[PDB]
Amino acid sequence: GERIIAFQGRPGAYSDLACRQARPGWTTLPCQTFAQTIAAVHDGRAELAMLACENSLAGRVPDIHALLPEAGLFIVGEHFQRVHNTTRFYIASRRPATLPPPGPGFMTTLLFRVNNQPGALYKALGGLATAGVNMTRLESYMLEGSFSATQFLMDVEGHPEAPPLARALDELSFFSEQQEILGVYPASPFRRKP
Amino acid sequence: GERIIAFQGRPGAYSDLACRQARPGWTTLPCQTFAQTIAAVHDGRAELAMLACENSLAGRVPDIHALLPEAGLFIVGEHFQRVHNTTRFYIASRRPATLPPPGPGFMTTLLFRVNNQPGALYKALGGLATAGVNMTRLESYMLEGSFSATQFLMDVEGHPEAPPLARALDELSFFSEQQEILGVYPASPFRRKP
Ligand SMILES: N[C@@H](Cc1ccccc1)C(=O)O
Ligand SMILES: N[C@@H](Cc1ccccc1)C(=O)O
Repeated sequence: GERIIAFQGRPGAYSDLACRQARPGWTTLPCQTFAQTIAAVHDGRAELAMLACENSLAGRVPDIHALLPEAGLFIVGEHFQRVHNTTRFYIASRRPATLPPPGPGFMTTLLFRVNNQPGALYKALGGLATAGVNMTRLESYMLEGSFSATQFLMDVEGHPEAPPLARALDELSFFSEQQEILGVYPASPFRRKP
Repeated sequence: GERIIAFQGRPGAYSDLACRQARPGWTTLPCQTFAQTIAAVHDGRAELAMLACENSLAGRVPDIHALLPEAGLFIVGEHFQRVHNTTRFYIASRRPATLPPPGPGFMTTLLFRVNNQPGALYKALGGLATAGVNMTRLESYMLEGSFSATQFLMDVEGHPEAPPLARALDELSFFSEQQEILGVYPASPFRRKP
């Protein structure tokens, strides 16, 4: 799949344009569904997938919390497209052997679980607060067939192998289970545009 | 609109099935879009709308954070449907004159904003933890054209006029902006033994 990026939709669509902006040069592979987009990467028909993840006003985005780790994928980038509604996307590859070399400008997406008791999330976030680490996304998910715990996806500033994030995530681990890095990637300059 | 419930999708869809489960004997009103679904309730073509909100495995749901309050709607119920995957839905009406009467067995859905600074969410959740209040959903959203604050949706056990939630919500108002009760409704028996 070298230099192919899959997206959900048709040629010329906004998602196609997003691919062409985010990954110049690359050949885009239109797919009808989210599952097909992830399959193309899993199966080697494409190197990357472009997945819508947030909208500022309106939209339906795929829920990736289960499917993306099941497919063995990993987030290597983000993209913002302002159409105003702003659509944010994740860019995902097959899982790399190593994380990017640490330095400035990174963000991290992770998954973790906490139990369904008051203050459970709060205890897991305490290290981040004390370390002065800024989060930028947090979303809860039901567990199938259970209400005794909740899964979370979190986007957070920094790189997991560097301060200040590393020590803060050590504390999150103390008060959660099933901690998994779903991506490490450069934060878009869109976030700092005047 | 009396005894009519609108949903997004084609007839026969899982949302249609959810309507038949949740409101037996009601007439269902298929709508192509999310905007059309909420408009039907706003405009009086339907008394309720069935809106998908979460999936345990996978799915696409409408993002309600902006359009639902704009349409003057209020969440009066929840529903769960098992299809390997569980889909949860909100059931929304035109905003009532008064909240439901305080009593046992309620949950509350709210919106609020916090600043994009470390520990801002953590400070807002401290009161709920101190009060022994259990949350069951939390989801962040982007504000259009600003990265200085983040919008949240929260589902929490209790009724806003009854302890322990009442005092906790009062505290939350000193740690957030634009705090809004979006719904107060019975917790489904699906969370216990249905
Ligand atoms: N950035 C703020 C608010 C926030 C929390 C979590 C997700 C998104 C925003 C914080 O880290 O507390
Ligand atoms: N119920 C736990 C975990 C949780 C937090 C937020 C949303 C969903 C679950 C708490 O209140 O801390």
